[PDB]
Amino acid sequence: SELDQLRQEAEQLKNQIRDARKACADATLSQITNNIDPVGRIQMRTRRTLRGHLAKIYAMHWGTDSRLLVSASQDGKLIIWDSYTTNKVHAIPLRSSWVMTCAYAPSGNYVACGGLDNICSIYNLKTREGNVRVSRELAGHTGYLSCCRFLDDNQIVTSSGDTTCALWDIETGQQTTTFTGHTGDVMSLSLAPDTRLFVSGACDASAKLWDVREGMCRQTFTGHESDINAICFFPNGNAFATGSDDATCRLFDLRADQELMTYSHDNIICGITSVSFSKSGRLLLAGYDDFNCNVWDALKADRAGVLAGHDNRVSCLGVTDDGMAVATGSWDSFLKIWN
Amino acid sequence: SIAQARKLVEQLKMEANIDRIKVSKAAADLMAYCEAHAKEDPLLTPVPASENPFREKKFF
Amino acid sequence: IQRYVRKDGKCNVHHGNVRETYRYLTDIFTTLVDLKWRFNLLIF
Amino acid sequence: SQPKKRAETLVFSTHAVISMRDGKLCLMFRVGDLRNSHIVEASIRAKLIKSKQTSEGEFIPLNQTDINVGYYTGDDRLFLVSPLIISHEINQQSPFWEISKAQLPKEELEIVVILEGMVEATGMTCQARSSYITSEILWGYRFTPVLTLEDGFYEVDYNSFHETYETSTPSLSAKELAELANRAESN
Amino acid sequence: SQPKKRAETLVFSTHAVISMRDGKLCLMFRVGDLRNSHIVEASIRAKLIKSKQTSEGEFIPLNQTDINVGYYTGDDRLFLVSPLIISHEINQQSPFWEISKAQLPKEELEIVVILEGMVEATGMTCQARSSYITSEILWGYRFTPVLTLEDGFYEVDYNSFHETYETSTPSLSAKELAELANRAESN
Ligand SMILES: [K+]
Ligand code: NA
Ligand code: NA
Repeated sequence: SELDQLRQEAEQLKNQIRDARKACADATLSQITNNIDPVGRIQMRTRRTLRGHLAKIYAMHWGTDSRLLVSASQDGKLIIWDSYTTNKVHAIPLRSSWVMTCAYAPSGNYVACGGLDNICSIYNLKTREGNVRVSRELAGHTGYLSCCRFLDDNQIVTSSGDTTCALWDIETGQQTTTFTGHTGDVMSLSLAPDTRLFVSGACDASAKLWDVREGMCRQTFTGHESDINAICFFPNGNAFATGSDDATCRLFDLRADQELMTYSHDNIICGITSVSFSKSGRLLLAGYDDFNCNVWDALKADRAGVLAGHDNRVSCLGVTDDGMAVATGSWDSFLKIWN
Repeated sequence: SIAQARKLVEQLKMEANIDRIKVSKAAADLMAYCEAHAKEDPLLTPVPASENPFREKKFF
Repeated sequence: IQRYVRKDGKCNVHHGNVRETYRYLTDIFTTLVDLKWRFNLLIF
Repeated sequence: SQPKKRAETLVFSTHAVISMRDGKLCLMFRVGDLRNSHIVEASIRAKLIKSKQTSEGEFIPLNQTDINVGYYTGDDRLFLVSPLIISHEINQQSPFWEISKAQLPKEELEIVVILEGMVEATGMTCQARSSYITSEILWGYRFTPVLTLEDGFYEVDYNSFHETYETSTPSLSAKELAELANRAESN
Repeated sequence: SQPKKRAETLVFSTHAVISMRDGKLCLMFRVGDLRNSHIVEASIRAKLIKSKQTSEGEFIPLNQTDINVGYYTGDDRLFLVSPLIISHEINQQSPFWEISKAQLPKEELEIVVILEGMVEATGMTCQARSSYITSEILWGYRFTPVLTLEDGFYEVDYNSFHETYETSTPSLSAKELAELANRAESN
């Protein structure tokens, strides 16, 4: 008996949430946008090719200054590039090659990385005596570090294959808050621009919204039929896009608490590795396993163009804060800048 | 099972009791934001070389 | 694609940040004969 | 007088080819010497260059593993007058053991080939080098003959030195050929 | 013109390191060549120097036992452009077979490392030497990468040539690792 009440209670609770969403569902984003002029021909060209990494790149991150960026590769290096000159500002050697994520701090003072080592190493880029040495090793997780993003020089969030995310205090090396909830490995997270909340895509085929201050899960978004490897906030912070093994990108609204759109096309069977919005949020840029980055009209739901320059998988994307350029990282060990 | 069911039930209760907005508003809002900042997005508009930093031609 | 060695035999490697450059002067004979002809004939 | 200069009259074939030889799958490249004079104490060695990662985590940039080309029989010591086809038998111990025709182009590797011997006149040792990147390794091909007989002398035709032609050749890795043989002998 | 002078532009790493590589415990030192020109017929050999006493009574002052660094595969014959990490696999036949992290510093030994090849321009053979005494052998360490890619050329960063970093590494002797493996495979 006792187990039935609870199982049945769980099911009815979904319906309310189910119907409540359907109550809000009075129109489709496509129908509303049917008025707008389509985006036109989006054909960009490679303005830079960053050459240096000796093996697959797993993630890269633009700096808030829209010029410098970090990259991480199994060659064992964090390379901090000057996208303008191509000049390598820092080449940081790692203790392990199994790196999965890197993150550039907003202030340009720090940079973080971690992976199958289960540690988030924070690297000081302006050490007392002009060197690049680890300043903290954030230990606590019981699974690979899948992603991480700085809030400020003293705080950073992380996601892990141990089905949790965490809030850390760099100053003390302690884990401030544990965001449990997911029933699968957490592959990606995304920080809201006001950093008051964040979303996280996982291998339970769901994204979750988390209150940074409260340390609680607010909403859970479903729809994807497979793992989520990339998740990304819409520039206004009230909506976000996800990329999945199920060959689709999907837009979700926070306030409406549901999916608005699905971005898919036949001839696209492979997974999505990265997603990113342009400065105004009109373009959705998705990195795919077939070596391409596809550019979508985020409102209209169709392909605006495609970036073909890489010989192996596009594993990471990034649009500058000043909206001027897009970065692509690839398993062919190159990064490229598109305009 | 039991301890995880109660975990779920209690989570769903909290997701149920939240304020929601109609899609039409939510949708037109995104659309609005886009049409508002359309001017600040160089990736819709093939970038004029003067304005582009990554093209080192400039005025030439 | 980048290769390590060219078909003609030359090697695509540069030796950067040689802090102790005096060593090139220590075995001067090797540096001399390793030079381009213009530079031997010049020095000569 | 420096010997590296001799390398100019030592040629390597433009491609390496893979084809079957007396039941063994072999990687072959051809070498030649344009002069009537000799390369004394001639010898051929070959290194496979490709990056790798240890179980423990260590990335090794351009890892050199010696390719066998006669070491245990002294058939790596060449008597090189007319062109020679150097053969690497792709056996259990080969780095091409698990590489099929299918996989080859998707491998990121490079074979460095080194010919070292003494210029006959100056006792000095020369080192001629060349490389075969993954795209220059023709699967299912054979080198075109160059040798013909003339009155009192064997004549070489260097026009044909680099030329190859296609033959019937398995798409399977050397390893998979063994698996067919294991069931064939057990049948 | 004497070749020993070349040794000046041949560097040995400042330390030897011991760490795990694909399940094997290895003693590693790194070697480099500062010039664009080559060391022809390059080869690396290594000798362990420590005194000993026979069962019968004979003391042998500074007994040299060759350390294996590629002899049976010809991987001791180097193609040395960018820096190489020479690896001695510490196996049953190794003189470090019964040496644990604990015992190392209390051993009274010295590894002599010898690089011998021909200066490219003069055919003459050079011999570069160095030594690693027991205190210069870092247990549980890895060499820091030096190679990076640039447009059309691989660039070496000699600032990092001597640099090492620590990794997770057993304190046990290679022999004791085998004993764990014997029970693991038998389990
Ligand atoms: K000899
Ligand atoms: Na000849
Ligand atoms: Na060299």
